[PDB]
Amino acid sequence: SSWWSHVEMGPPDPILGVTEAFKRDTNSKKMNLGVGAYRDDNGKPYVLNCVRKAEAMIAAKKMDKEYLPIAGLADFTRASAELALGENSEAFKSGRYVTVQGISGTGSLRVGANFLQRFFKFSRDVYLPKPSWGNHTPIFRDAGLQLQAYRYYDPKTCSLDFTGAMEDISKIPEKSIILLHACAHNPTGVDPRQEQWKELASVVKKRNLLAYFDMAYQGFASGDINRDAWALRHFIEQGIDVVLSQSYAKNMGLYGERAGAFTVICRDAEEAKRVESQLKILIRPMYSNPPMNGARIASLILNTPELRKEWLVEVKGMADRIISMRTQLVSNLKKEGSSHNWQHITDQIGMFCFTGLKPEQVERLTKEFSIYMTKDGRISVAGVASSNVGYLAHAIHQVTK
Amino acid sequence: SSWWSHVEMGPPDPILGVTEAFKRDTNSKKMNLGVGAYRDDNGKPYVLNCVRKAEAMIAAKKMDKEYLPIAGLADFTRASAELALGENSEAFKSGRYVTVQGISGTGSLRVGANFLQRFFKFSRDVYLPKPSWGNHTPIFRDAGLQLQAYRYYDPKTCSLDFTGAMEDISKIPEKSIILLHACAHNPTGVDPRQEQWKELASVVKKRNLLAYFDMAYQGFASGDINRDAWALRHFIEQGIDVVLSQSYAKNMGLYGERAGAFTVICRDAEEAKRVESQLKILIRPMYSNPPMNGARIASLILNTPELRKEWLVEVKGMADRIISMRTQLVSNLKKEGSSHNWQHITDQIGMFCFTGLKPEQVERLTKEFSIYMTKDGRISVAGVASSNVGYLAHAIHQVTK
Ligand SMILES: *Cc1c(COP(=O)(O)O)cnc(C)c1O
Ligand SMILES: *Cc1c(COP(=O)(O)O)cnc(C)c1O
Repeated sequence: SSWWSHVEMGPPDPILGVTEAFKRDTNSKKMNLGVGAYRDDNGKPYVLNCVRKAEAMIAAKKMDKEYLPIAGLADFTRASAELALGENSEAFKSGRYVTVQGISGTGSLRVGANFLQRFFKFSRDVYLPKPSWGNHTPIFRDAGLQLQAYRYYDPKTCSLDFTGAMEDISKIPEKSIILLHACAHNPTGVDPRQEQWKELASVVKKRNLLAYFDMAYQGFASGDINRDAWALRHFIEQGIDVVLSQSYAKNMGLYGERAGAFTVICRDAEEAKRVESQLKILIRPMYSNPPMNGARIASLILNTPELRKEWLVEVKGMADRIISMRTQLVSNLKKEGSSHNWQHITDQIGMFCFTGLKPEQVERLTKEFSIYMTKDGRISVAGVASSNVGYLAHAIHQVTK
Repeated sequence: SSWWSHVEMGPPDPILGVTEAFKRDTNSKKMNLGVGAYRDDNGKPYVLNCVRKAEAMIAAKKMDKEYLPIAGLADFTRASAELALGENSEAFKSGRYVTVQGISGTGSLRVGANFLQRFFKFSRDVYLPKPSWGNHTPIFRDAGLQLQAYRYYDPKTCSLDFTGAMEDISKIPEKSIILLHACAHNPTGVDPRQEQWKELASVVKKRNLLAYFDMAYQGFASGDINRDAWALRHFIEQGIDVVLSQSYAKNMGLYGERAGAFTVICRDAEEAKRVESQLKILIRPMYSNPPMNGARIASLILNTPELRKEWLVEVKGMADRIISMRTQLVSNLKKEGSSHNWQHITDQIGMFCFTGLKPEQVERLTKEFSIYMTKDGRISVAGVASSNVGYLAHAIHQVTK
């Protein structure tokens, strides 16, 4: 019947827009700098070698497809917490942590979000940085929480507005919830330094806030997995009990397999067992049990010395390629005879880059060079390759000189 | 910190409670009739043959791990809609339907539930049969819907309470939501007959109710995929635009891979396009995109004539196995000299069977014969084997004589 007559067509996605437009375009010189996934030097999706190995191993075993437990694969969840906290870490050693398998980063974030909605009696506000990953808004909003914001990115220098963020944090009502990106901020690429994180911790500790870490790029950011979780660790060390979402989408390139986790740092193991129980009660009516393929794969790798050694080599290779590209892009702009400062492009970490380009410059980049990106000036370094970085440098100079 | 000091231990689950207990038992003759997943004549998990074929094909192809669209894998949703509606189905040829991939049946039901909450303006009430799958309550409840019920199962005869149901349904306020199991009712095993379905459909049309079909056993119930979907079809042919949830967990044995779909029948292809945009919007903030493994396999099977042909043979194979055990259970009861009426056991369809045993009888079975089942009298037919059906019939005789 006419049950759905009142349902309107939802707005379009800009990003998707960017991609379709890239598709039509008949310039063979076209570049898609909108891509939100890694790409190798040949502009192709990259399936890691340790992943193909883990896969063949699973195959070789004729494993069943039986339902996994609500909280996920135990070998997987433990390994995840281990990867985040560190092996000789107090939180880990004493087991006061609770880790659940989620549907990649997103579902992990979502589950935590609904956890807070249900049990965090202290507040309803979630502080997100300006700007933050697009999906962050509706996630917390649909879970039924309210959104607020703290200054983070600085448009004048395309770096961190330390002054502005401290000021804002110093003013957040005690017991509020603050969301922090562990590394490789998305979408700017701007991450605080160590001294700056020390400061941020003190104050977060001070005003007694609940820190919610979104760790979607451990290993993939600097190529060092310890280095990448420094901020998260420092926070716990300082006695701050965080909450965290992990995703294996990028670091292991497990994109569509959906492997991730959500962890809660509790006072002790007792309480952790309590928290785990409510987490299961919350998860069951959402999807019952999580998808097994991706967890099995990540598990084998973290838990099998030979594959893990190899994994570390590969992730480092991915970060190295991106870093090189950033590197090459600046050096080519100097070579084109650009007189503007482009250090931010190398100061920035991870897959995304806030170029600082204005909307009119971006329109021109599109129309004249067939370089497709979002109007915010953001670029996905993954779309850059040895074979096109020159051209790209060339076009930037041209729309900016 | 003490953030979670007020979070209490969640209450223990009973099903989990019986297998746990079943595990600790030393009786060599013990049986687990609490299992919610198919088992072979050997009490082992069964990864279908076609499934194994599908996986190596997938492996030979060297496919990537790139994200799937938010709505899922196109060949999987198309294929999935075809199987339910039927190939020369008006509704299917006309394109007036919308199918989205979910995280198995549970995930699909949840997405459905959440869509109803958002856009079904006519009512927040959801009518569940008495009884229904345990997970159905929290599903609708966490979504934000109110729960109601209708009579369905006659405890006096262990069959359908057709009168109580019709009476009850007649009375449901127009435009309310009614949840229906397509076939193989869980947990009773009680399904209406074709004639009773026409009658139910005629009242459902009348009252202008929104029917929500939960289809988690197509092909798995009778062993015939058309027959198992007759009711869903009849309602549509009756001009009833339903909503549906599908699961590939049992019919394909995809359990832990989590493959399923949610479908909405709309007035026309134009209206569907609109309903599809709102589902994507609701989905992104839940888990971004679905898990690829299960869908890949399932699509390949549905899509390759040669594997579909084998799948059919295999699923008949499974339903046949369950029919046989019910038949055997009955006949062995007769021959032990049991005088109770056990016809319900054969009249019932599916992997679950409401035996009519009383808690005190169930208790004897456990302590004395090591037969583990739930106190409500529900037995999972998958846990019965050609080599224990004999032991089962005798024990039931001893506890009921
Ligand atoms: C990629 C990303 C995630 C998680 O993505 P998934 O594919 O769901 O694992 C979470 N947060 C940020 C900031 C991301 O960039
Ligand atoms: C099995 C089942 C489902 C779906 O199970 P999933 O594992 O989530 O696919 C839904 N409804 C009923 C009544 C079932 O028995």
